[PDB]
Amino acid sequence: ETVQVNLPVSLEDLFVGKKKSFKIGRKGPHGASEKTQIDIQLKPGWKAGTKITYKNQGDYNPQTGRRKTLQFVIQEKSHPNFKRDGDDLIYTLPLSFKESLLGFSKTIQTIDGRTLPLSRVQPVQPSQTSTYPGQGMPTPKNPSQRGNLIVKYKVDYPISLNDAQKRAID
Amino acid sequence: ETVQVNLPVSLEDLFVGKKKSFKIGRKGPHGASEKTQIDIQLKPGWKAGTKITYKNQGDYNPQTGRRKTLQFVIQEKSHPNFKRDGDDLIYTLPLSFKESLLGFSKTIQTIDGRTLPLSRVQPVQPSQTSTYPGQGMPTPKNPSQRGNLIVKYKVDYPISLNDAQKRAID
Repeated sequence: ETVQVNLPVSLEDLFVGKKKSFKIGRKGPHGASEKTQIDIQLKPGWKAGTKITYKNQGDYNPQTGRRKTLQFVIQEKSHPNFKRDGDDLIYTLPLSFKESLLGFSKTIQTIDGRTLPLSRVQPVQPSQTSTYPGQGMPTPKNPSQRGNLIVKYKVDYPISLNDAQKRAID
Repeated sequence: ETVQVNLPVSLEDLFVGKKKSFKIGRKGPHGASEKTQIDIQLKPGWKAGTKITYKNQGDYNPQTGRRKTLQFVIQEKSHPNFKRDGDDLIYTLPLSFKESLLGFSKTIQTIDGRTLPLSRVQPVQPSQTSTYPGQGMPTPKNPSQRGNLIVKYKVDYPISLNDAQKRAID
């Protein structure tokens, strides 16, 4: 029997191939409650659903002095900015009605640590997506290669254009 | 129709004329989602806004088996130290109240890889700029030639000169 444990990690962790270390409870011999240490070396670009089984290290008993195997399944914690899709990251930029039409100068924190400025002088199509090649997650195969970054905009609209407001528009 | 994609690169990349390689998504034939590989050979000294169109390689359809052309526009990622202005690099040196007046011995990492020591024995005018010819970006025309380097200083001031402090000054 295998035991599947969900392993919550951050996009930051598997972007750099971070190392996870924690303890898990397991039923030991002679009615005991033990806690085994586990260290998982995440590889840059690792995805959700990827497994890492640790043979015999769980509960105790195939009617013979042994333990169930543990199988960790990488799950990625929600990121306040980035949503992951394969090799790349999708980010939603909150624009204001004004800058959605006039243009904007924004600077956001990428996934590696550097900062990427998002600039635009032309009106932005609310349902439009802009793509920044190479700013996504590293590709598991060749971590040297990164997916892209997709930016979406959440153009905030005026709830009640007052009087004066309710005019110019036309 | 042309598709303009912002290509984020580093000052380090276009200083050496680095090679960029990545994949971009494109709608293929028969309702398909493809990803085309692109390799761009940046020339030393390349600037922001410079384009590199790849004829027919994007989405699919001038109502006839063809693809939209892709146009990459070089954008330069923000550098933690250098700000670029034409052919040269502007760098801000954090000085301390003491060294802003007394003098300093600093060593910073240039854009090529070598190290340039910044030294001074005299008080530094807070709004002053020092110029180091040839330490900027290579000139696209003759990469052998480099722009200059401008150093600015961010002289940190004492927030509350305590008692004793609040005296000597005068």
